[PDB]
Amino acid sequence: SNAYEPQLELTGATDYVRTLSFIPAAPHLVATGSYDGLIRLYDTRSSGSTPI
Amino acid sequence: FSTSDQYHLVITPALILMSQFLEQIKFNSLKRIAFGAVLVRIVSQYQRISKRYIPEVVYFFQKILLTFIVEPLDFENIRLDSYELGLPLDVDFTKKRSTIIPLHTLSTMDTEAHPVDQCVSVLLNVMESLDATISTVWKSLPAFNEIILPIQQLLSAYTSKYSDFEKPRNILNKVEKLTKFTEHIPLALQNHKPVSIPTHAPKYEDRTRSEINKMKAQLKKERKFTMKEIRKDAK
Amino acid sequence: QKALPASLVPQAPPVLTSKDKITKRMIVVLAMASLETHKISDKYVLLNCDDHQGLLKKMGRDISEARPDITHQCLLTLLDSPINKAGKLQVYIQTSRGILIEVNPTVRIPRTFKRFSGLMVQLLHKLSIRSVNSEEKLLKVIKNPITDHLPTKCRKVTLSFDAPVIRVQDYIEKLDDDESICVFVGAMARGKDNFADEYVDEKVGLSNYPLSASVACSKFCHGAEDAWNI
Amino acid sequence: PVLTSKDKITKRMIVVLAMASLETHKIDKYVLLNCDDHQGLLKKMGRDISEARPDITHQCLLTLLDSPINKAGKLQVYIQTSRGILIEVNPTVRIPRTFKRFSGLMVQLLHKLSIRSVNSEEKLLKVIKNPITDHLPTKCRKVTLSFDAPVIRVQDYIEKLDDDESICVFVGAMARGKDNFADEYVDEKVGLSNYPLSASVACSKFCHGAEDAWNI
Amino acid sequence: THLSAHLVASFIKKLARLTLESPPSAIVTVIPFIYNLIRKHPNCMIMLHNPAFISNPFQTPDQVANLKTLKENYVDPFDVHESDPELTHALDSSLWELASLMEHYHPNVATLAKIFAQPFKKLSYNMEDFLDWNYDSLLNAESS
Amino acid sequence: SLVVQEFQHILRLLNTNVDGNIKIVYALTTIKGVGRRYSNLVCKKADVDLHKRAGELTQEELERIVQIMQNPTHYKIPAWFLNHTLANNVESKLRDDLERLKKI
Amino acid sequence: TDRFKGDDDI
Repeated sequence: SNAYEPQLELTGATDYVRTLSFIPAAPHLVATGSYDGLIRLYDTRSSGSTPI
Repeated sequence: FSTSDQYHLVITPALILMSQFLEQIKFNSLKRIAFGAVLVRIVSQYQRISKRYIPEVVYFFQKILLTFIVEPLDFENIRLDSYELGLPLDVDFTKKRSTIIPLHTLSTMDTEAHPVDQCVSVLLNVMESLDATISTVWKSLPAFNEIILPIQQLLSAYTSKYSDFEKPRNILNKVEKLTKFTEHIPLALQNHKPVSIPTHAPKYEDRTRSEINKMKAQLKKERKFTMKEIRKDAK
Repeated sequence: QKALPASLVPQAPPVLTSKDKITKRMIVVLAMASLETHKISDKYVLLNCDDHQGLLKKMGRDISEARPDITHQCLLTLLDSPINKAGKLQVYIQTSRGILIEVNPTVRIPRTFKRFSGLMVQLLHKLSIRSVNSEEKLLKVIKNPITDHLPTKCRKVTLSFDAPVIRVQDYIEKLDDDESICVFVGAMARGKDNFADEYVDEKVGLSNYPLSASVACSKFCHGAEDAWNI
Repeated sequence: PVLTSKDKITKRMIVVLAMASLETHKIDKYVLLNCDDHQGLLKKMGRDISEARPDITHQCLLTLLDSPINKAGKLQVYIQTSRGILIEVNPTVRIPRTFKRFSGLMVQLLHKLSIRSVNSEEKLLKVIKNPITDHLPTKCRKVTLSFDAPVIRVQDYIEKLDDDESICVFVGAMARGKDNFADEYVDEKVGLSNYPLSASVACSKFCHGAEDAWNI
Repeated sequence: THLSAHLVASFIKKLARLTLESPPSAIVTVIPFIYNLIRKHPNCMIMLHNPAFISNPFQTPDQVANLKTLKENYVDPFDVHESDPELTHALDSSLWELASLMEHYHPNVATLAKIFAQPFKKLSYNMEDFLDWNYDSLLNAESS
Repeated sequence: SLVVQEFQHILRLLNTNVDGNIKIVYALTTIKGVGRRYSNLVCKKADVDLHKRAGELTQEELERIVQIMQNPTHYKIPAWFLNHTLANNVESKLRDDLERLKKI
Repeated sequence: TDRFKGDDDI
């Protein structure tokens, strides 16, 4: 609906984020696979600047 | 001639010719070692007058120092030419030894009767030339740290091997005060003037086509007027 | 901790015209300017105060009133200011008679006044003046009113002497993040400061002393550049 | 108080219009060298047509004199013309707002070598001789506004100025020409924006920086 | 298309040190290569310049002093010993080697590092056009 | 972990510069004069994909297409693929005749 | 391109 600004940015990775996946049961938890390994797990109802 | 200019019609071909001489030749003889030392001297004079940088000269310093004290785990990245000529712990390091003393044809004709006095002579000649070129160029170049790092490691190898020379020690303290003085801030090359908005100029104040249009206007006006007058008279 | 943009080449910011109504900007409306065109007889010519006063008196108007030189120098300092280079203001001349004139921020004004007067008569009769590259109209006569041609979320203020003085950087930084600013600058030679009272929100002043209009525009513009970090 | 060259103590601002084109001729009366008014005249003289710009000089004087720091009385204007003649202007002058009356006033100044008003108590335009340091104050910081120089914030610069150190700025009023006119006098050079400016907006930017620095 | 910016960083830095100690024909062949890699992966412009160290006039002496503390406490973290190009911290170090090759002596080399000094205009160079350059060829070209 | 492919900007063809980021048939229509069905027939005579942009279609098939488009008679191309005095006299005449009537 | 020079002539 509000396609002008990212509703929630998500940083804290290192290099070339190219994969991500939501999780079925938790509708707020995003896993994000970077390119240096180090799969991050964020919770969106938190700050979201840092991975959980 | 004048070497300090950017481009020269005969010096820059001479520069790249002594560059090829500085690089491509093989180091099997003290004759060619002294040939390289005096080539180092002449390019050092060229840059006394011109003040630029030569990576072939810094690689040359690396090559000459390691081919003198080859006598292998510390620097295997150099691919030397002669392994036999090394100077063992027999140096006299006396101050009254033979200096650089360039007598060119005489030295190059009696080089193959090579004494350790002449080996230490050409060594100290390269040492003084390296000190002068460092002091005029290397401290001013920005990459100075990683430029001088292999030279500094070879010098520390010299000191740990011998611990009797003095000019290496003084060059160590000089490059030490240089690396303590310099700040080594990373690059800022890509930062530009923001361009302005473009500007434009306004505009203010065919004869055959003009005459055609004027005659068409004349024909229209007089034809319409004559028709109106005809119809007035007829009514 | 923050990546670079992929493109770091410098590119020209887009010219702000009256078609676009979103981007935050500054608008200067040189109001009550004196640009009348007369016909002498074989030729038309713009009214100037100094040179032609017997026939100005034959009209019966004021030689004190008919002065376009101050609008000329206002236009010079405005379109030479750095914020015009950054592409963040545009100007409108509101003639005393009632014309609206939109001036694009890209135009290069001739600086000698006879060339400027020829430009002005060609504009006020032909209604449009195109660039020498001829793909765009720089000086466009447009239709009243200025509220019909302004940005939607704007603030309209007058430059009056009797209003309490404020600091222009303070006012501009007090403005919102997309609330543009439009300053009404009295381009009269000498007169009252109450012509745009149905247009504006409030009046402001910039010094305890009166100013030339070019100096007032320069003060407001440099405060704006200081605020928006140019 | 009205500032003059005789006082060389109080904190003040001095502007120098370098190489400002103020040239005259007699055709059968006098005339100023206007770039647009005559071109075959300049081609007869051999002088370059795109140099004589008293209009730019007039713009600079108008903006500077109507600036509020001039009304507060904290500056003085010196014009070093292209031919090597120094012109002194006091902060009590109401310059003509028309280029024609400005032209007549300049040519009458050049042919009278002095200008005094009908009040006649003290002069307004003084023709005096190079160099300029004889009439500069004592503790003068000398800067030239050049484009190739690094950019500065005028607020930080006037803050970093000393307590009683007067400030002198040099702007070139020529159309085309390099900024090496006054290196023999000047201490340093600064720039004002990443965009090339003009004379009027340069002196206006500097006078507004000085105004906000000294809280006028 | 599956290469890490750390990988391109490691190869750029190693080739930079080889330029620091390299003959000039190798320089001619290698600096269009660094241009092409930075063109492909535009994220190495941080090592070509870290703009966190650029000081604006329009900011507080607080941030100026922060910049001063960062400038004094900065230390180059690059490792040349490590074989692993994903573990060499080559993404936090600049090209002072290429600043020196900007201050090379040869004129064509000086221009081909002014191409680094200038903004990144174009995208390809035809390294097979910049590749065939030897001493004899450049001598004949300079003589002709 | 590498993959590898099998690009060029605006190209010139017979005193006419043609772009790259659009399809081939519209490229041949921006070639000055010739038509859409002619471009279709040239492309499907070259036997290429009709959806590819001009950055593709490597130089051998490019010169093939240029040769076909320059020498159409060798490729059976059908022919539907190519591409004040009296005013002054009458003014004077009618004027002086009706002038004479106006006088009489 | 143009920067503080006035304009051309005919």
